[PDB]
This record gives sequence, C-alpha cells and structure tokens, in this order.
Amino acid sequence: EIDDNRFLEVTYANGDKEVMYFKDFNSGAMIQNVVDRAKKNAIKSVLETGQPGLRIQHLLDSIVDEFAENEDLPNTTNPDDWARISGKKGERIVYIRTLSNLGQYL
Amino acid sequence: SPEQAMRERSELARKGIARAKSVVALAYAGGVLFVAENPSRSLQKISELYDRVGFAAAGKFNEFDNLRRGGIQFADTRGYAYDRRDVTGRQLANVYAQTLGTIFTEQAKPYEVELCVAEVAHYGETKRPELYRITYDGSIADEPHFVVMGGTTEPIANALKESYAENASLTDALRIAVAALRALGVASLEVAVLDANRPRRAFRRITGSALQALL
Amino acid sequence: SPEQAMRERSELARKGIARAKSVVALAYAGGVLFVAENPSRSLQKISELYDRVGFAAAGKFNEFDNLRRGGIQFADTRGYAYDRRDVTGRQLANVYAQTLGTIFTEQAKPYEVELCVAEVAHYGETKRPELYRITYDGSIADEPHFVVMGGTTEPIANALKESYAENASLTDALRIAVAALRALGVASLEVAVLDANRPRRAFRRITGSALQALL
Amino acid sequence: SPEQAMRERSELARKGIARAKSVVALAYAGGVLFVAENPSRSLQKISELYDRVGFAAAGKFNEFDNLRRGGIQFADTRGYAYDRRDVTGRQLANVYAQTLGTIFTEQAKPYEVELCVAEVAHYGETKRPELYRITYDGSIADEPHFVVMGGTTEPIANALKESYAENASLTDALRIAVAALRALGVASLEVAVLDANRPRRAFRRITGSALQALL
Amino acid sequence: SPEQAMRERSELARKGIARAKSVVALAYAGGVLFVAENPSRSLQKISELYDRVGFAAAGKFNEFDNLRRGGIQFADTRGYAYDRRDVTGRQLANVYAQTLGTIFTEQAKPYEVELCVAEVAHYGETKRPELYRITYDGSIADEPHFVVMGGTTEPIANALKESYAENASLTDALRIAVAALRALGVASLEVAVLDANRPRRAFRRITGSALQALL
Amino acid sequence: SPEQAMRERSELARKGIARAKSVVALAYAGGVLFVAENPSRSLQKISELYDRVGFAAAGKFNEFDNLRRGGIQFADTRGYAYDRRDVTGRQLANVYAQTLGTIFTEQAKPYEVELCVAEVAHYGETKRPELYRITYDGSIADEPHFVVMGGTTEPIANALKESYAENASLTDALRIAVAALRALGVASLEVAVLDANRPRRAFRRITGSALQALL
Amino acid sequence: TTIVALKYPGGVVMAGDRRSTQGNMISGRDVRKVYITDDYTATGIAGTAAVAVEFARLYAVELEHYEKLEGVPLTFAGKINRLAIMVRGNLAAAMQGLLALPLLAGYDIHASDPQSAGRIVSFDAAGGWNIEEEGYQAVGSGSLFAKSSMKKLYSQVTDGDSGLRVAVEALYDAADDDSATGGPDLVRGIFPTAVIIDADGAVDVPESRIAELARAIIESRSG
Repeated sequence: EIDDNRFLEVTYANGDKEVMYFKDFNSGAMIQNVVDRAKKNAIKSVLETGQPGLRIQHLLDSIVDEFAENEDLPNTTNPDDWARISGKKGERIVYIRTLSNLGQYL
Repeated sequence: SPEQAMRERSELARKGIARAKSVVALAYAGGVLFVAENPSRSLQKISELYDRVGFAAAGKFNEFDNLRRGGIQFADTRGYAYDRRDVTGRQLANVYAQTLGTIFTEQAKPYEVELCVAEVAHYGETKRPELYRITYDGSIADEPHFVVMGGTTEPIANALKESYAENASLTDALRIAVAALRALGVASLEVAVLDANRPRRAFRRITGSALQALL
Repeated sequence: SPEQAMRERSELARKGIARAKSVVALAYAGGVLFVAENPSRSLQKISELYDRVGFAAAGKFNEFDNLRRGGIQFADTRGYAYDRRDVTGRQLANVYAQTLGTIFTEQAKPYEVELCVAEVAHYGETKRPELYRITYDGSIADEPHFVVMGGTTEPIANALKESYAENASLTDALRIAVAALRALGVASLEVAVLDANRPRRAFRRITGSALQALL
Repeated sequence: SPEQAMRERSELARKGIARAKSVVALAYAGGVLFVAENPSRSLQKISELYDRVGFAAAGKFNEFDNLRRGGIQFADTRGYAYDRRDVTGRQLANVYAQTLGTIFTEQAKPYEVELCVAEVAHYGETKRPELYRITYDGSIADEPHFVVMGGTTEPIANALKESYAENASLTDALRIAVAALRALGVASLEVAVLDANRPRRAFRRITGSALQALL
Repeated sequence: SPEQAMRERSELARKGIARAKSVVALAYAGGVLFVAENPSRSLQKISELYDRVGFAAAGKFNEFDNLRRGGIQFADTRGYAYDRRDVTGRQLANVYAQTLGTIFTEQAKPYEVELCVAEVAHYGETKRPELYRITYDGSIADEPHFVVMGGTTEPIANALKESYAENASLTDALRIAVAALRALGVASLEVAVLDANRPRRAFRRITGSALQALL
Repeated sequence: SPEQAMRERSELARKGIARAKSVVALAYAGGVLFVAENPSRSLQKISELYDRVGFAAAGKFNEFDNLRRGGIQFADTRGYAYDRRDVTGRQLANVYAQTLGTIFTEQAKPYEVELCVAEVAHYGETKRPELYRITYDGSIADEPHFVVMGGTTEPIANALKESYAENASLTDALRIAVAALRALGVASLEVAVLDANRPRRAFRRITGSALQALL
Repeated sequence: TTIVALKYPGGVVMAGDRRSTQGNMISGRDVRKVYITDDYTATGIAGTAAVAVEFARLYAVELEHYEKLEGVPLTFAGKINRLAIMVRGNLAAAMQGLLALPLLAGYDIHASDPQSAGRIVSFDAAGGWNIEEEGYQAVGSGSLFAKSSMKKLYSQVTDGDSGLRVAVEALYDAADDDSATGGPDLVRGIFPTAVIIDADGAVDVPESRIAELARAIIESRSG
C-alpha cells in the first residue's frame, strides 16, 4: 500500500479518487518483464563488479524500475479493468493520470 | 442524469481542495489549536464565529470566505434573537452542511471547500472540545482529536496519529501540529487558539514575536 | 420519455434508502417504540412531532430533516389555529403523503426518504397505536404492528414477524427490536418511546445509563 | 470539456489584457508612483479611490472604469457609514477580487482587466506602501515593490527588477519607471502619485509643465 | 405536435385510472348511493361537497383529493357569496370539467382521475337524482341511473344494467351495487348515501354495525 | 469562435453604416460646422444636445435618433441636477461609448450607427473646438480638425485632408465641406453650426435662402 | 439615575448608581447601568430601562460583528458614529417618552500620547455627540449635581485610584441632592458599579473596593 509502488491515479468523480498500485495490474507478462529486467540488471552487475551472482536487490530495484518503461497499461487498459475499478468504487471513472490563472485557492 | 450529473460536479470539487494549502485543528489542554499554512498577511483561513465557536477552511477562498461571512451572520442573529449561550458549534456545523448540500445539487459549480467547525466549553466549565468536519457533499463528521483539511491529507493525518497526545500543552501541540503539517516560520503560518480559559471570546490569534517564542 | 426518467427516479430513490441505516418502530404495552441504528450523537432520525405524534425516517439526512422541520411547522400552526387535540397523526401522514408526491414529480431529483408517522392515544384514554409508512412515491401504508425503514428491510421484517408480541413490555419490545435489527450498544443506538402514560408530551428519549439498564 | 471552457475563458481575458497599453506602479520615498502609457487626454487609467487609496488598471476601458466607479461607490459608502480612517486598501482589493471572481464565472464574457490597488500611510504616520494586484480570475497578489499591468509585462518587469531602489526620490523613480516602461513625452504619459505627505487626499496628478520638469 | 402529446396524454391517464379501485353510484328511492371498494380506513373516495351535492372519484388519490378540496372551496365560496340553494350539482360538474380540461392540456402530466358529481332534491321537494361523470380530459356526461368509475368498468356496468331497478330501497340498491361491484365485507367497503329525506345536509356515511345490518 | 462571431457582428454594423449617406463636421473660425447629405425635410441627422454641445450621426435613423433622445435626456437631467456649465461634450461622448458598447455586446443586433459629439467654448471664452467620434462597438476617438461619418469615408477624408484650413471663415469651410462631401443644393443638404459667438445656445441651423447665399 | 465618567492620567473610569424608580416608588435596588461593550469601551445609559438595556446589548453586538467580519475593531471614531446613529434612530420613541441617553467611555489604543488616550463622549436625544475636553461628564437626573461636584473635586485626580474615589464621591452628592438617585445602601450592602479602562482593557471594579471608598466618604461627612 506504500506510495512507492504508485502506478495510476483514477479520478473517481465522487472524490477520494483512488491510487492504483502495481498490485492492481500485475499481469503475467508484466511479471515476466520484471524478471527479465532483474536478469539484465544482474548481468550488468556481474559485468561491472565481476562477482558471478544474482542479488535480491536486483529484483527489488526491478520492482520500481518496471514502470519506468510503460507496459502499455496506463491510459490504455481495456474497459474491463475500468469497469472493475468502477464496480469496486461504485463511481464512474472520469479520467486516469500517470504517477495557473483559474481563480484563487487558499 | 441522476448520479452521473452529481458525481461530475464532485470530481471538480475534490480536484480544487487538492490544489490548496493544508490546515490542521487539534485538541489540547487549553482548548483547540488551528495551524494553517498561509503565506499572505491579509487573506486568512481561520476565524472566530461566535464566543466559543471557531472555524477553519481550505479551498477556493471566495467560497469559504462567503461561508465564513454567512456563518457569522447566522450566529449573531441567533445570539441576539435568543441568547449567546444558545448558539452552539453543533447548530453552526449543521447549517454549513445544509448549505453545502444545497450548493452541491443546485448551483452551477460545487464549492471546492472543506470546513471544520470547532467548539470549546464556557468559562469555568468542563467539557471536551468538539470538532466537526463538513465536506463539499454536505456530509458532516464528528472528530474526537483532530481534523486535517486541504492538500494531501494522508501524511499529515498519519504523523498526527503517531504524535497526538491528549492534554498536551500549547507549545507541545504547536510542535506536533507544525511537524505533522511539514510531512515553516512565522511568515508562512497562521496560528490561532480557542482558549477555553478566556471569560467570553475564546478565539485568540498567536502572531509575530509571541508565535516566535511558542515555536 | 417521462416514463424512462420516472423509472430512473424511482430506482435512484430506492438505492438511496437501501444505502442507509435501518430503523424500526413497533407497538408495545405503553405505546410505540422507535429503535434506530445511529452512530452520531448530534444527528438524529427520531423526533417528536406533536403531543402524541412521533416521527422516524430513513434516507438522506438533510432531506428527511427538511420534512421533520416542515411537519413540526405544520403541526404547531394547526394546534394554535384550532386546538392541540385536533392535530392527529393521520393529518400529518397525509401532508407528508402529498409533499413527497409533489417532490417526486416536480423537483429535479426525487427525495430519497422513507417516513413513519406514529400516534398513540391521549392520557387516560384507550385506543390502539397507529403506524403509517410514507414512501418516496407518496404512498401511505397503514401498519398494525411494526414498520421497518431503510437498508435491507426483509430480514429485519421477518425476524420481527416471528418475535412480535402485542402488549410486550418496554424491555421485551426493546430486546425484540434490537435482535431483529441485528439480523449494538448504547453508543450506536437511538431509542425513544411514545409513552401513552405521559400527561401531555408523550415522546421521551431513552439514552445513556437508563438505556443501558433496559438493554 | 468543463476544464477546456475555463481555459478558453482565461485565454480570451489574457488576449484582451495583452492587446493594451502598459501601466506601472512602484514605491518611492514619498509614497507610490503610477506611470501609464496613455495617449488620450480625456480617458484615464489612474484614479483616486479614497483619501489614501489609489487605483490603476489595464484592459478594456469601459470595464475597468465600471470597476473604478464601483470602487468609488463602495469606499464612500463605507467612509460615511463608519469613518474615513476605516476604509483601507485591503478591503477595496478584497471587494475587487470577489467582483472579478463573480464576473468571471457568472457573466457571459470575463472582464479583460488587470487591477492594482495602492495604499500609503496617513499624514504624519509611518508605514510601508502596500500594492495589491487583482487578476481577471479573482486572484489577489501582495506586491512589495512594484506592479506591472497590461501589454508585455515581462520585459518591463525585468528592467524594474534591475533599476528599482527603495527610497528613491520622485524624479529618480520617474526616470526608472519611464525607462522600464520603454523596454514617451508628456503628451503620451499619465502620471500621478500617492503623496504620503499630503494632509488628507494623497492622490495628485503630475501633468503639463511640472511633469515636464520632473522628466 | 399538441395532438401527438394528447394521444400520449389519453393513454397515460387511462392506464392510471385502470390501476385503481372501482366505485359505483346509483339512484334509489331515498336519493343516491355510493359504494366503493376501499381497504384503507383513513383514505376516502366519497365525500360531501355541499348540502345536497356528493362526490365520488377513482384514480391517483393525491389528484382527486386535490379536486375534492377545490370543489369544497368553490361550493362554500358560492354559497356564502350568494346563497346555499344557489349552488347546484350542475355548476360543480361544470367547474370540474373546465379544470380537468385545463389540467389535461396545460400541466405536464394529466390527472389520471375520473369524477362523479351527484345531486338530489331539497327537503320536502320532488325531483329526480342527477348523476354527472367528468373524465380526465374535461368531458362531462349526464347519467340517468348509475355511474361506474375506475378499474374494469364493463362487467360492473353490465351487471348493474341487468339488476338496476328504479325506486329500489336502500337495502336492495346496496345488494345490487355490491353484487355488480364483485363482477366484500364492511372492512373493505366505503358506503355513503345522499339521503333526500334529511333536512339540510344530505350526505351520510353508513359504516360499522349499521352497514353490517344493511348488507 | 468568439472572435469570428464578433467579426460577423462587426461586419453587419459596418454594412449598415455604408448603406447610407455621409456627414462631415469640421472646425472653423466661429466654432464647428456640420454638413450632411440629407434629402428629407423632416428627418434630420444633426441636432442640438446642450447649450454648447452638438451631435451628428450616420446609420439607421430610428437608432441614432434613439441615441439622440437618450443624450438629450441625459444632458438635461445633469444640467438641472448640477448646473448648465457642468455638462461637457466629454461626459456625453463617454455616455454614448458606454451605451454603444453595452448595446454591441448585450442586444440582439448591434446599432449600425456612427456618432460625432462636438463642443465649443462658452461665450466670450477661448478654447479649441473638440470633436469626438464614437463607433458602434463603444470606441471613442479624439479628433483635432474634422470627423467624417457614414458611406465611403476615404475620399471625403482625403479631400478634407488637402482643403482643410484652421480659422477658415464660415463660407470657406462650407465650400471645403461640400466639395469634399461630393468626392448638392439646399434641397439635399442639412447644414448647422455650433456658433461660439452666441450667448448661450450655440447650435443654429442654416437653411433656405441664407444657406443659398452662403453656398 | 446618574452615571459619571472621568479621565485620569493613563485611563478612564465610569461609575453608575443602582436605583430604578416608577414615579415616587423605588422599584429596583440593584440595577446595573454600566456595561463593558468591548475590551476598550464602556457604555452607561440613562433613561427608560428597556430602551437602555437594549441599546447596550445591540451596540455590543454590532461592534463585535464588524470586528469578526473585518478582522480589526473600528476606530474610536467609527464606534462613536455607530452609537450616534442608533441614538438618532430612537428619536421618535424618545419624543413618545422612551428616551435613552448614552455616555460612552473608551481608551483609544491608536492615540499618540498614552497618558491622554482616555476618551469621554456624550450624546443628546437627536444623535449629535460631543467629545468632552474638561475631563469629566455625567448623565441622568443627578448629572448637574455630579458635575458641580467633580468641578471642585477634579484637581485631586492623579491616577486610577484617586479618580475612582472622586467618581464615587460625585455619585454620593448626586444622590444627596436628588431622590431618584440611590446612594450607597449600608444596610443591604449595595454600592455603585464601576468600570476602569486603561492600556490593558476594561475591567469591572470588584465590589469591595467601592464599598471601602463609600465608607470612607460617609465617615468623612458625619465628622
């Protein structure tokens, strides 16, 4: 639930607009891409420092670095995910965002 | 269309509250403490409403100052029509709820505002401070310890959740409130109290060098 | 198509009543008993209307409180214009029957409220308690034994159907009503009675330690 | 979209202010100095509002003159209802903000105007000049040194930022203001001051040969 | 365009009246007899209008009770303005026709209602009972023997067509009317008469044990 | 597109002014001279407004006569409310500008009119004649020498540009004005002057045989 | 009725008697006629009891209302003006015998010299007001006797205390020569009421101090 795994912000009309994390979108292809990125990071590490091993830190960093390259999910999911997000919330999704001169706000 | 027309207005109101400064109100030994992040020296977000009833708000100013004025009007008309000790924080909170609901389902644009009405006991009397939060829906919630309004409320609300202590003195509650608000000097803070020890008018601002000493 | 709009108005009102807490009102030996599931300490869903006429509601707070206020206004204007013993629960029910119809056909959104008007006999008099239910349609149903309003009404209505007993004492009717309502402590219950034995004003709240003893 | 419509309104108002002349107001030793680029001899963009409160504007003449008149009306009604020393530049600025928040959201076309309300201290008194700038949206900004309105504000603001000096005399502040405004003779300049040394009415125009000598 | 609205207005009004109880009114020796199928004990579909003029209705209750009240208002204002013997069933019927036509063409929804105005002669006078039926559009029809309103009118109207007998006593006309209405006990019948033998106020309800004896 | 919609409202007004006759007003030794091409003997396009303030117009007769009347109304109400010497051509011009702007933005169709307000000095006084031109949108322009309104203004404006001479007598200015207007006899010309030498009312028509002698 | 007000070096003091009559009949033995309308003013009202108490109440409400809307109290000038407008508003009822005249004491925080920031303001029935400069004022049926007493006693006023003593004495002489003004009741223990305003605001003088002063005066007169 930590804000370190933020994936999308859904602008629910009724307010309390909800933050969808990576857990809400962990598809199998996303998991394979994450493990491949971790493997690439391990390869870079073994080429940089020499030691032949795979670190848990590689996986931990791939967790946060997977979103650096979008997996075609943000703003482009099927209406099934939007429907489920709305059904759980009970409100229509006005807009989704990735994570002036209009009056005065105090 | 029923909910669809209403919900669209709600999204705009929630967005406006998010683009605004944060205010906190918490109970302490001498009453209630309002601490707001406010750069201007003229425009305010904390106000006396009646003898023992205070008021804080966050969101479009032309709107929550309109409510500030309406509430002052109401409270004084009641106090004169009946008596001063008859106006209570509860009535005021209820009027704000009715009024924010009526704006939500009739006016063109919903008031992007969030209100907190506070009340303390009378002089030489004993009773716990009451905090109410009124949202743009017309919803009203009874808070036992503290209210956080405007901006990102989660980190401030959690920091207060760890630091809060009932019967904290004025200085401790000020430290806790500024600390949780950071999650700022006297030139960027608006601080006032509902001092339960005052004989009649309980609201009292803490500015300048006195504020400097307290923090 | 007014028919499509009317069909969606009815569904919207039904959803609002379902999206709310549950209230029950039942006849017992000393009059009528209102038992509502209410967490707040300031916001109330049971009210005195006139000397022997009580009122319970379920739906949107601001709206059924609007009706509460209107009914109080009506009853007092009649009682003063004619006499106290002329205002009856039947008149009140009828006025809320026509006001909810007018609202349901003429206002933008229909009120999402469900009303129950209760009446008992006068002091030293003998007569059966009368319960009326007024829906958002404006339909008025004459109930002989109990009314259940708001939320999911089926399980509560059935539990009451098995447990109800005419001429049950105050404590038994309270146990039956709380039990069927569960299908909650003094900090989450609003309990009041229309005590037929009082000389004039029959409505009487049961709160705190007295409520604690009764349940 | 709802957001797109508000952005379109903002663009129309910005275009009107951009299609106009430039005005500057800056603090100097004797008070505040207004220097506007104005060719006409009858139409003016700088005006007295009250004893110590001045006013400059940039945009559509009929509208900021409408605001000029409304402000005069307001200030005099207050001064007569309470007293002269009670009307402050701060109240006036606030009223203009509320008015430009109501016009922008309620009228057909937003006012394409940029306002600056200025205030100095009373006679024999000591206090820093206050400048407020009210935008067409209804936002108000507290300025410590100078305000630039209308036309290409950024090049003029950049020059004032380098040339400004607190406690500059009237001639130096006039040279700085005309210079930064160029980034024009007495036949194309409207110049007035809020001279803090005057006993009551502080506003005073500088025209003709006296203006000729000063520049 | 108005005629297409009228076609929609015809069906909606007709369907609503069909969704209601059946009422009959017939002439008998002592005047006119109203027999309605009515379960409620508070809500009534038969009413006194003036000294010798009675009224029955079938449709949405809120709308024909609105008409009931309007007619009472009218009749009393006339009787006081001129005299009691000047108000006639014919005037009343005509007013209801004008009002139902205006409602049917001008209001959003047509009153789904069907009216019957009845009149008998004055005391010690001789004259045949008059029945008028006013439909939702404003049409008015003069009936010599009986009127049937609401629900499925064909079988009841035919059964009455075979059973009707002029100068039948009160008991026979009650049997005929209940029989044709069946095509129900004292707990589901609303029965009243326009007794031509009363000195002034002819309308008289027949309820409880007296009704029990008659049927 | 708001700008394009304004362009349509601007083109329609411009088309109306072109679909008409031409008027000129120019300064000469004795004051100001109005020379209009006007065939009718009853309908006039030049008028007295106040003691020293004259008025000429070009466009749609009913509308600029509406403005003529409004201006007369204004000037007399001021002159009576304050004094005669307080009403100036500048105030009048400003009122016409405000009014034509309000009409141009708020009414259905913009006033296809072009106005010229003229003023001379008082008797035995010395001051240059002032000419203002007010266009259909509300724009106002200060003219030093002459104004040309309606029809094709370029050739007349240029011919005047070559022929104009300050302090030309009445006959020379009449020849120049008729000549540049041709770019017509006493039966097709409306000629009037604002003679600065008159004691009070400066406006004076030159018609018939006197006009015949002058031209 | 009689209400005196006098400036002293650094502040202002305002005292009032306690009696209320109907004709020759003594109807109230403990009415309070001097109110604290706000932290820097006090208002005495002579005249009809109803109109008086209502004036005081409504004026306090209005001062505080503007203070809450604008975030700053009116200047002493604005306060003077509002009170004057109320008084002018009661003029018709005053001609009908419902007259109420207020005497307004205040401490101007914005004045230049603190030692002379005290302010006394008197009103007539037609709303005109006047800023007193000879250092003292009074209103009510005993006002003439009170003023003629303070004219002689005023050279003794040098601080808050001596000013209070002089106030109480002036009241004693008002009551001594007029029957509608009640003097110190030694039997029931009812003494005039007093308010002191200085740089720190307005405080009610506690009854004991007024008691001791009254008993000093009474022991002085009897020898």
